[PDB]
Amino acid sequence: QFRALLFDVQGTLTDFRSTLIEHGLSILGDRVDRELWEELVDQWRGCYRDELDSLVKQEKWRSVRAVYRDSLINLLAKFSDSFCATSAEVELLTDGWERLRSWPDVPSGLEQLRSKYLVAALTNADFSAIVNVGRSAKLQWDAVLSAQLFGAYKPHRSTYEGAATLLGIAPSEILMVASHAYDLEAAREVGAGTAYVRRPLQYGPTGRTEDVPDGRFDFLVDSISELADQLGCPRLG
Amino acid sequence: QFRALLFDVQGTLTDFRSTLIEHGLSILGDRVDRELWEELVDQWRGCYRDELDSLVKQEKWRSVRAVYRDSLINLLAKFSDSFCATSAEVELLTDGWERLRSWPDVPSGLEQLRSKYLVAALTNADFSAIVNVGRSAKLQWDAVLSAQLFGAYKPHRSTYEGAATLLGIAPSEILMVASHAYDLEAAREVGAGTAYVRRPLQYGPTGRTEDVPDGRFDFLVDSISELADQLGCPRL
Repeated sequence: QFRALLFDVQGTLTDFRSTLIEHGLSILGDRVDRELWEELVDQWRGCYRDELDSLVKQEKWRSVRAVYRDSLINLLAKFSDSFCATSAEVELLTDGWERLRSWPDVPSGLEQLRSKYLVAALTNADFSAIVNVGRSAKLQWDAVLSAQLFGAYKPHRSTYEGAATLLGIAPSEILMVASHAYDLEAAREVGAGTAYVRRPLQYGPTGRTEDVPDGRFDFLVDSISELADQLGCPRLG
Repeated sequence: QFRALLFDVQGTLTDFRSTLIEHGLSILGDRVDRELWEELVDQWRGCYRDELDSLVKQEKWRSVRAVYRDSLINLLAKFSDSFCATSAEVELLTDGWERLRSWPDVPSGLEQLRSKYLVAALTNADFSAIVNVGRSAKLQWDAVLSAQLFGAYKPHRSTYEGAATLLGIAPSEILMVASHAYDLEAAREVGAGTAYVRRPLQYGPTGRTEDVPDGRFDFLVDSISELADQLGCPRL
Protein backbone atom coordinates (compact mmCIF):
# COMPACT_ATOMS: atom_id res chain seq x y z
CA GLN A 1 0.00 0.00 0.00
CA PHE A 2 2.77 2.48 0.91
CA ARG A 3 5.19 3.77 -1.68
CA ALA A 4 7.12 6.14 0.52
CA LEU A 5 7.77 6.64 4.19
CA LEU A 6 7.93 10.30 5.16
CA PHE A 7 9.80 10.94 8.37
CA ASP A 8 9.66 13.62 10.90
CA VAL A 9 13.33 13.92 11.80
CA GLN A 10 13.83 15.90 14.98
CA GLY A 11 13.15 13.57 17.90
CA THR A 12 11.68 10.90 15.66
CA LEU A 13 15.06 10.09 14.13
CA THR A 14 17.35 12.36 16.07
CA ASP A 15 18.24 12.86 19.71
CA PHE A 16 17.95 16.60 19.35
CA ARG A 17 17.92 17.14 23.10
CA SER A 18 21.25 15.42 23.72
CA THR A 19 22.62 17.23 20.67
CA LEU A 20 21.50 20.69 21.74
CA ILE A 21 22.57 20.17 25.36
CA GLU A 22 26.03 18.91 24.43
CA HIS A 23 26.27 21.54 21.70
CA GLY A 24 25.45 24.48 23.95
CA LEU A 25 27.74 23.21 26.69
CA SER A 26 30.52 22.84 24.13
CA ILE A 27 30.01 26.42 22.94
CA LEU A 28 29.27 28.09 26.26
CA GLY A 29 31.55 26.00 28.47
CA ASP A 30 31.89 27.18 32.08
CA ARG A 31 29.36 29.95 31.45
CA VAL A 32 26.31 27.75 31.99
CA ASP A 33 25.98 24.62 34.03
CA ARG A 34 24.46 21.53 32.46
CA GLU A 35 21.31 21.86 34.57
CA LEU A 36 20.64 25.43 33.42
CA TRP A 37 21.51 24.77 29.79
CA GLU A 38 19.22 21.73 29.68
CA GLU A 39 16.46 23.99 30.99
CA LEU A 40 17.29 26.48 28.26
CA VAL A 41 17.23 23.77 25.60
CA ASP A 42 13.81 22.69 26.79
CA GLN A 43 12.47 26.24 26.81
CA TRP A 44 14.10 26.84 23.43
CA ARG A 45 12.26 23.94 21.83
CA GLY A 46 9.19 25.20 23.67
CA CYS A 47 9.54 28.70 22.22
CA TYR A 48 10.17 27.14 18.83
CA ARG A 49 6.97 25.10 19.03
CA ASP A 50 5.03 28.14 20.25
CA GLU A 51 6.26 30.22 17.33
CA LEU A 52 5.58 27.43 14.85
CA ASP A 53 2.16 26.94 16.47
CA SER A 54 1.58 30.65 15.88
CA LEU A 55 2.85 30.64 12.30
CA VAL A 56 0.69 27.61 11.49
CA LYS A 57 -2.33 29.50 12.84
CA GLN A 58 -1.30 32.46 10.66
CA GLU A 59 -0.78 30.15 7.64
CA LYS A 60 2.68 31.70 7.37
CA TRP A 61 6.12 30.23 6.83
CA ARG A 62 9.40 31.70 7.90
CA SER A 63 12.92 30.39 8.27
CA VAL A 64 12.89 27.94 11.12
CA ARG A 65 16.52 28.75 11.71
CA ALA A 66 15.34 32.32 12.26
CA VAL A 67 12.69 30.90 14.59
CA TYR A 68 15.33 29.06 16.61
CA ARG A 69 17.57 32.12 16.61
CA ASP A 70 14.84 34.53 17.68
CA SER A 71 13.69 32.10 20.35
CA LEU A 72 17.27 31.74 21.53
CA ILE A 73 17.76 35.52 21.61
CA ASN A 74 14.54 35.91 23.57
CA LEU A 75 15.70 33.18 25.96
CA LEU A 76 19.18 34.66 26.38
CA ALA A 77 17.47 37.88 27.42
CA LYS A 78 15.52 35.88 30.00
CA PHE A 79 18.74 34.34 31.32
CA SER A 80 20.96 37.38 30.81
CA ASP A 81 21.79 37.36 34.53
CA SER A 82 23.19 33.85 34.28
CA PHE A 83 25.27 34.06 31.10
CA CYS A 84 25.46 35.88 27.80
CA ALA A 85 26.25 34.91 24.24
CA THR A 86 27.70 36.90 21.40
CA SER A 87 25.81 37.05 18.13
CA ALA A 88 28.48 34.70 16.78
CA GLU A 89 27.70 32.28 19.59
CA VAL A 90 23.98 32.73 18.96
CA GLU A 91 24.59 31.49 15.43
CA LEU A 92 26.76 28.64 16.71
CA LEU A 93 24.16 27.64 19.29
CA THR A 94 21.40 27.84 16.68
CA ASP A 95 23.55 25.63 14.43
CA GLY A 96 23.03 22.95 17.07
CA TRP A 97 19.58 22.26 15.65
CA GLU A 98 21.29 21.33 12.38
CA ARG A 99 23.75 19.01 14.09
CA LEU A 100 21.22 16.55 15.46
CA ARG A 101 22.60 13.08 16.04
CA SER A 102 20.36 10.19 15.20
CA TRP A 103 19.03 7.53 17.47
CA PRO A 104 21.18 4.38 17.10
CA ASP A 105 18.49 2.44 15.21
CA VAL A 106 17.88 5.02 12.57
CA PRO A 107 20.53 4.52 9.82
CA SER A 108 20.07 0.76 9.54
CA GLY A 109 16.34 1.29 9.94
CA LEU A 110 16.27 3.71 7.04
CA GLU A 111 18.49 1.47 4.96
CA GLN A 112 16.22 -1.47 5.69
CA LEU A 113 13.12 0.46 4.63
CA ARG A 114 14.70 1.42 1.32
CA SER A 115 14.47 -2.13 -0.01
CA LYS A 116 10.70 -1.64 -0.33
CA TYR A 117 10.01 2.09 0.16
CA LEU A 118 11.14 5.49 -0.77
CA VAL A 119 12.21 7.24 2.42
CA ALA A 120 11.97 10.98 2.63
CA ALA A 121 12.42 13.54 5.34
CA LEU A 122 9.39 15.74 5.86
CA THR A 123 10.58 18.32 8.35
CA ASN A 124 9.51 21.76 9.39
CA ALA A 125 13.20 22.54 9.59
CA ASP A 126 14.60 24.63 6.79
CA PHE A 127 15.77 22.62 3.83
CA SER A 128 19.41 23.39 4.58
CA ALA A 129 18.96 22.27 8.19
CA ILE A 130 17.63 18.83 7.28
CA VAL A 131 20.39 18.48 4.70
CA ASN A 132 22.96 19.30 7.38
CA VAL A 133 21.18 17.00 9.84
CA GLY A 134 21.53 14.30 7.21
CA ARG A 135 25.27 14.45 7.77
CA SER A 136 25.30 14.67 11.55
CA ALA A 137 22.53 12.11 11.89
CA LYS A 138 23.79 9.85 9.08
CA LEU A 139 20.41 10.01 7.37
CA GLN A 140 20.42 9.03 3.72
CA TRP A 141 17.13 9.87 2.06
CA ASP A 142 15.55 9.35 -1.30
CA ALA A 143 14.30 12.90 -0.84
CA VAL A 144 14.59 15.72 1.61
CA LEU A 145 11.38 17.67 1.99
CA SER A 146 11.04 20.76 4.11
CA ALA A 147 8.22 23.04 5.14
CA GLN A 148 10.28 25.59 3.22
CA LEU A 149 9.31 23.83 -0.01
CA PHE A 150 5.61 24.22 0.70
CA GLY A 151 5.52 27.56 2.49
CA ALA A 152 3.76 25.82 5.36
CA TYR A 153 4.71 23.78 8.39
CA LYS A 154 3.41 20.47 9.44
CA PRO A 155 0.67 19.89 10.50
CA HIS A 156 -0.67 21.86 7.52
CA ARG A 157 -2.12 19.57 4.87
CA SER A 158 -0.07 21.22 2.13
CA THR A 159 3.11 19.71 3.56
CA TYR A 160 1.98 16.08 3.46
CA GLU A 161 0.07 16.57 0.23
CA GLY A 162 2.86 18.61 -1.32
CA ALA A 163 5.22 15.81 -0.33
CA ALA A 164 2.87 13.32 -1.97
CA THR A 165 2.71 15.55 -5.04
CA LEU A 166 6.48 15.95 -5.21
CA LEU A 167 6.99 12.21 -4.74
CA GLY A 168 4.43 11.48 -7.45
CA ILE A 169 2.31 9.40 -5.10
CA ALA A 170 -1.03 9.59 -3.40
CA PRO A 171 -1.10 10.72 0.23
CA SER A 172 -2.65 7.31 0.91
CA GLU A 173 0.64 5.84 -0.37
CA ILE A 174 2.60 7.74 2.27
CA LEU A 175 3.36 6.25 5.64
CA MET A 176 4.08 9.20 7.91
CA VAL A 177 6.62 8.27 10.56
CA ALA A 178 6.84 10.52 13.56
CA SER A 179 7.43 10.44 17.26
CA HIS A 180 4.83 13.19 17.76
CA ALA A 181 1.15 12.33 17.53
CA TYR A 182 0.17 15.71 16.04
CA ASP A 183 2.29 14.93 12.98
CA LEU A 184 0.68 11.54 12.47
CA GLU A 185 -2.81 12.85 13.11
CA ALA A 186 -2.29 15.55 10.49
CA ALA A 187 -0.85 13.09 8.00
CA ARG A 188 -3.76 10.79 8.72
CA GLU A 189 -6.09 13.67 7.83
CA VAL A 190 -4.66 13.73 4.30
CA GLY A 191 -4.97 9.95 4.16
CA ALA A 192 -1.41 8.91 4.93
CA GLY A 193 -0.55 5.93 7.03
CA THR A 194 0.81 6.62 10.49
CA ALA A 195 3.81 5.05 12.19
CA TYR A 196 4.57 6.20 15.68
CA VAL A 197 8.12 5.74 16.90
CA ARG A 198 8.40 5.74 20.66
CA ARG A 199 11.43 7.74 21.73
CA PRO A 200 11.46 7.38 25.51
CA LEU A 201 14.60 9.50 25.90
CA GLN A 202 13.60 12.19 23.38
CA TYR A 203 13.05 14.64 26.21
CA GLY A 204 15.84 13.36 28.44
CA PRO A 205 16.03 10.58 31.02
CA THR A 206 13.19 12.18 33.01
CA GLY A 207 11.33 13.58 30.02
CA ARG A 208 7.58 13.08 29.79
CA THR A 209 6.64 11.07 26.71
CA GLU A 210 3.35 10.57 24.91
CA ASP A 211 1.85 7.27 26.06
CA VAL A 212 0.56 6.27 22.65
CA PRO A 213 -1.74 3.26 22.93
CA ASP A 214 -1.69 0.44 20.46
CA GLY A 215 -4.30 0.94 17.80
CA ARG A 216 -4.01 4.72 17.67
CA PHE A 217 -1.71 4.66 14.66
CA ASP A 218 -1.08 2.07 12.00
CA PHE A 219 2.28 1.25 13.53
CA LEU A 220 3.74 1.78 16.95
CA VAL A 221 7.38 0.92 17.19
CA ASP A 222 10.48 1.53 19.25
CA SER A 223 12.83 1.63 16.29
CA ILE A 224 12.87 2.25 12.60
CA SER A 225 14.15 -1.29 12.07
CA GLU A 226 11.15 -2.69 13.91
CA LEU A 227 8.93 -0.58 11.65
CA ALA A 228 10.85 -1.91 8.67
CA ASP A 229 10.25 -5.48 9.87
CA GLN A 230 6.54 -4.80 10.33
CA LEU A 231 6.37 -3.38 6.82
CA GLY A 232 7.93 -6.61 5.59
CA CYS A 233 11.24 -5.10 4.61
CA PRO A 234 13.87 -7.84 4.40
CA ARG A 235 16.37 -7.78 7.22
CA LEU A 236 19.81 -6.35 6.68
CA GLY A 237 22.81 -8.66 6.74
CA GLN B 1 35.48 27.13 -1.82
CA PHE B 2 32.65 24.75 -2.61
CA ARG B 3 30.25 23.50 0.02
CA ALA B 4 27.98 21.61 -2.37
CA LEU B 5 28.14 20.00 -5.77
CA LEU B 6 24.91 20.38 -7.73
CA PHE B 7 24.62 17.72 -10.38
CA ASP B 8 22.66 17.62 -13.50
CA VAL B 9 21.68 13.97 -13.67
CA GLN B 10 20.45 12.98 -17.11
CA GLY B 11 23.51 12.32 -19.29
CA THR B 12 25.83 13.84 -16.73
CA LEU B 13 25.44 10.96 -14.29
CA THR B 14 23.18 8.63 -16.18
CA ASP B 15 23.38 6.82 -19.47
CA PHE B 16 19.84 7.76 -20.36
CA ARG B 17 20.23 6.69 -23.97
CA SER B 18 21.23 3.11 -23.17
CA THR B 19 18.58 3.05 -20.46
CA LEU B 20 15.81 4.24 -22.77
CA ILE B 21 16.93 1.99 -25.61
CA GLU B 22 17.06 -1.13 -23.45
CA HIS B 23 13.90 -0.06 -21.62
CA GLY B 24 11.92 0.43 -24.82
CA LEU B 25 13.23 -2.80 -26.32
CA SER B 26 12.21 -4.63 -23.15
CA ILE B 27 8.69 -3.22 -23.31
CA LEU B 28 8.12 -3.38 -27.04
CA GLY B 29 9.94 -6.66 -27.70
CA ASP B 30 9.59 -7.95 -31.25
CA ARG B 31 7.64 -4.86 -32.29
CA VAL B 32 10.62 -2.59 -32.84
CA ASP B 33 14.15 -2.99 -34.14
CA ARG B 34 16.94 -1.71 -31.94
CA GLU B 35 17.89 0.57 -34.83
CA LEU B 36 14.38 2.00 -35.04
CA TRP B 37 13.99 2.25 -31.28
CA GLU B 38 17.40 3.96 -30.99
CA GLU B 39 16.26 6.51 -33.55
CA LEU B 40 13.02 7.08 -31.63
CA VAL B 41 14.94 7.42 -28.37
CA ASP B 42 17.10 10.08 -29.98
CA GLN B 43 14.07 11.83 -31.46
CA TRP B 44 12.25 11.52 -28.16
CA ARG B 45 15.03 13.29 -26.31
CA GLY B 46 15.01 15.91 -29.07
CA CYS B 47 11.26 16.44 -28.74
CA TYR B 48 11.73 16.77 -25.01
CA ARG B 49 14.56 19.26 -25.58
CA ASP B 50 12.49 21.19 -28.13
CA GLU B 51 9.46 21.29 -25.84
CA LEU B 52 11.64 22.18 -22.85
CA ASP B 53 13.18 24.99 -24.90
CA SER B 54 9.65 26.16 -25.72
CA LEU B 55 8.51 26.14 -22.08
CA VAL B 56 11.77 27.80 -20.97
CA LYS B 57 11.39 30.51 -23.61
CA GLN B 58 7.71 30.65 -22.72
CA GLU B 59 8.43 31.04 -18.95
CA LYS B 60 6.25 28.09 -18.00
CA TRP B 61 6.85 24.91 -16.06
CA ARG B 62 5.11 21.67 -16.94
CA SER B 63 5.50 18.16 -15.64
CA VAL B 64 8.53 16.82 -17.44
CA ARG B 65 7.00 13.38 -17.35
CA ALA B 66 4.02 14.84 -19.21
CA VAL B 67 6.50 16.38 -21.66
CA TYR B 68 8.12 12.99 -22.23
CA ARG B 69 4.72 11.30 -22.50
CA ASP B 70 3.29 13.85 -24.93
CA SER B 71 6.41 13.75 -27.08
CA LEU B 72 6.38 9.95 -27.05
CA ILE B 73 2.73 9.97 -28.11
CA ASN B 74 3.64 12.33 -30.93
CA LEU B 75 6.55 10.09 -31.90
CA LEU B 76 4.36 6.99 -31.81
CA ALA B 77 2.04 8.68 -34.29
CA LYS B 78 5.03 9.41 -36.55
CA PHE B 79 6.17 5.80 -36.21
CA SER B 80 2.68 4.29 -36.24
CA ASP B 81 3.30 2.24 -39.39
CA SER B 82 6.28 0.58 -37.71
CA PHE B 83 4.83 -0.29 -34.32
CA CYS B 84 2.16 0.71 -31.84
CA ALA B 85 2.02 1.07 -28.10
CA THR B 86 -0.96 0.88 -25.82
CA SER B 87 -1.56 3.68 -23.36
CA ALA B 88 -0.20 1.37 -20.66
CA GLU B 89 3.02 0.87 -22.61
CA VAL B 90 3.19 4.63 -23.24
CA GLU B 91 3.32 5.02 -19.47
CA LEU B 92 5.83 2.19 -19.13
CA LEU B 93 7.98 3.61 -21.92
CA THR B 94 7.77 7.06 -20.37
CA ASP B 95 8.83 5.43 -17.09
CA GLY B 96 12.17 4.65 -18.74
CA TRP B 97 13.23 8.25 -18.16
CA GLU B 98 12.81 7.56 -14.44
CA ARG B 99 14.86 4.35 -14.60
CA LEU B 100 18.12 5.90 -15.79
CA ARG B 101 21.19 3.83 -15.01
CA SER B 102 24.29 5.69 -14.00
CA TRP B 103 27.60 5.67 -15.73
CA PRO B 104 29.83 3.24 -13.80
CA ASP B 105 31.95 6.00 -12.23
CA VAL B 106 29.02 7.83 -10.73
CA PRO B 107 28.03 6.06 -7.46
CA SER B 108 31.60 5.77 -6.17
CA GLY B 109 32.35 9.23 -7.53
CA LEU B 110 29.43 10.67 -5.61
CA GLU B 111 30.51 8.73 -2.53
CA GLN B 112 34.03 10.12 -2.79
CA LEU B 113 32.67 13.65 -3.04
CA ARG B 114 30.47 13.36 0.06
CA SER B 115 33.46 13.32 2.42
CA LYS B 116 33.99 17.01 1.64
CA TYR B 117 30.87 18.22 -0.17
CA LEU B 118 27.17 18.14 0.00
CA VAL B 119 26.01 16.54 -3.21
CA ALA B 120 22.62 17.41 -4.59
CA ALA B 121 20.77 16.71 -7.78
CA LEU B 122 19.44 19.69 -9.69
CA THR B 123 17.39 18.31 -12.53
CA ASN B 124 14.73 19.54 -14.88
CA ALA B 125 13.04 16.19 -14.39
CA ASP B 126 10.14 16.11 -12.01
CA PHE B 127 10.96 15.55 -8.37
CA SER B 128 9.52 12.03 -8.42
CA ALA B 129 11.57 11.24 -11.53
CA ILE B 130 14.89 12.16 -9.98
CA VAL B 131 13.95 10.32 -6.80
CA ASN B 132 13.14 7.26 -8.88
CA VAL B 133 16.39 7.70 -10.81
CA GLY B 134 18.19 7.78 -7.50
CA ARG B 135 17.17 4.15 -7.20
CA SER B 136 17.86 3.03 -10.74
CA ALA B 137 21.10 4.94 -10.98
CA LYS B 138 22.14 4.28 -7.35
CA LEU B 139 22.51 7.99 -6.67
CA GLN B 140 22.47 8.91 -3.02
CA TRP B 141 22.06 12.64 -2.53
CA ASP B 142 22.12 15.00 0.36
CA ALA B 143 19.29 16.77 -1.42
CA VAL B 144 17.17 16.26 -4.50
CA LEU B 145 16.24 19.43 -6.33
CA SER B 146 13.92 19.62 -9.30
CA ALA B 147 12.75 22.31 -11.65
CA GLN B 148 9.38 21.37 -10.19
CA LEU B 149 10.44 22.93 -6.87
CA PHE B 150 11.17 26.21 -8.60
CA GLY B 151 8.49 26.34 -11.28
CA ALA B 152 11.30 26.93 -13.76
CA TYR B 153 13.72 24.77 -15.67
CA LYS B 154 17.41 25.13 -15.85
CA PRO B 155 18.98 27.31 -17.23
CA HIS B 156 16.72 29.75 -15.38
CA ARG B 157 18.55 31.54 -12.57
CA SER B 158 15.85 30.68 -10.05
CA THR B 159 16.84 27.01 -10.26
CA TYR B 160 20.50 27.41 -9.33
CA GLU B 161 19.72 30.23 -6.96
CA GLY B 162 16.77 28.39 -5.50
CA ALA B 163 19.09 25.44 -5.08
CA ALA B 164 21.64 27.68 -3.36
CA THR B 165 19.03 29.26 -1.12
CA LEU B 166 17.45 25.92 -0.27
CA LEU B 167 20.88 24.48 0.54
CA GLY B 168 21.66 27.61 2.54
CA ILE B 169 24.90 28.26 0.66
CA ALA B 170 26.16 30.97 -1.61
CA PRO B 171 25.94 30.12 -5.34
CA SER B 172 29.70 30.70 -5.45
CA GLU B 173 29.96 27.80 -2.99
CA ILE B 174 28.04 25.56 -5.40
CA LEU B 175 30.03 23.59 -7.91
CA MET B 176 27.61 22.89 -10.73
CA VAL B 177 28.39 19.55 -12.37
CA ALA B 178 26.94 18.83 -15.77
CA SER B 179 27.67 17.27 -19.10
CA HIS B 180 25.86 20.06 -20.93
CA ALA B 181 27.55 23.40 -21.46
CA TYR B 182 24.31 25.36 -21.22
CA ASP B 183 23.78 24.16 -17.65
CA LEU B 184 27.23 25.17 -16.46
CA GLU B 185 27.10 28.47 -18.33
CA ALA B 186 23.82 29.31 -16.62
CA ALA B 187 25.08 28.16 -13.23
CA ARG B 188 28.11 30.33 -13.84
CA GLU B 189 25.81 33.29 -14.50
CA VAL B 190 24.50 32.93 -10.93
CA GLY B 191 28.07 32.60 -9.63
CA ALA B 192 28.42 28.83 -9.27
CA GLY B 193 31.57 26.94 -10.05
CA THR B 194 31.40 24.80 -13.17
CA ALA B 195 32.53 21.23 -13.74
CA TYR B 196 31.98 19.70 -17.15
CA VAL B 197 31.83 15.93 -17.22
CA ARG B 198 32.63 14.58 -20.64
CA ARG B 199 30.24 11.79 -21.57
CA PRO B 200 31.39 10.69 -25.03
CA LEU B 201 28.67 8.02 -25.20
CA GLN B 202 25.91 10.23 -23.77
CA TYR B 203 24.29 10.32 -27.23
CA GLY B 204 25.71 7.01 -28.35
CA PRO B 205 28.71 6.56 -30.62
CA THR B 206 27.44 8.92 -33.35
CA GLY B 207 26.53 11.64 -30.86
CA ARG B 208 27.88 15.13 -31.46
CA THR B 209 30.26 16.44 -28.82
CA GLU B 210 30.17 19.87 -27.24
CA ASP B 211 33.16 22.11 -27.92
CA VAL B 212 34.27 22.20 -24.31
CA PRO B 213 37.97 23.07 -24.10
CA ASP B 214 40.05 23.03 -20.96
CA GLY B 215 39.61 26.27 -19.04
CA ARG B 216 36.09 26.98 -20.30
CA PHE B 217 34.72 25.63 -17.03
CA ASP B 218 36.41 25.36 -13.67
CA PHE B 219 36.76 21.60 -14.11
CA LEU B 220 36.73 19.30 -17.10
CA VAL B 221 36.64 15.64 -16.15
CA ASP B 222 35.80 12.24 -17.57
CA SER B 223 34.37 10.87 -14.34
CA ILE B 224 32.85 12.05 -11.10
CA SER B 225 35.72 10.26 -9.38
CA GLU B 226 38.16 12.39 -11.35
CA LEU B 227 36.28 15.52 -10.29
CA ALA B 228 36.45 14.25 -6.70
CA ASP B 229 40.21 13.80 -7.05
CA GLN B 230 40.60 17.34 -8.43
CA LEU B 231 38.50 18.67 -5.53
CA GLY B 232 40.83 17.03 -3.04
CA CYS B 233 38.54 14.21 -1.93
CA PRO B 234 40.54 11.17 -0.80
CA ARG B 235 39.78 7.85 -2.44
CA LEU B 236 37.50 5.62 -0.38
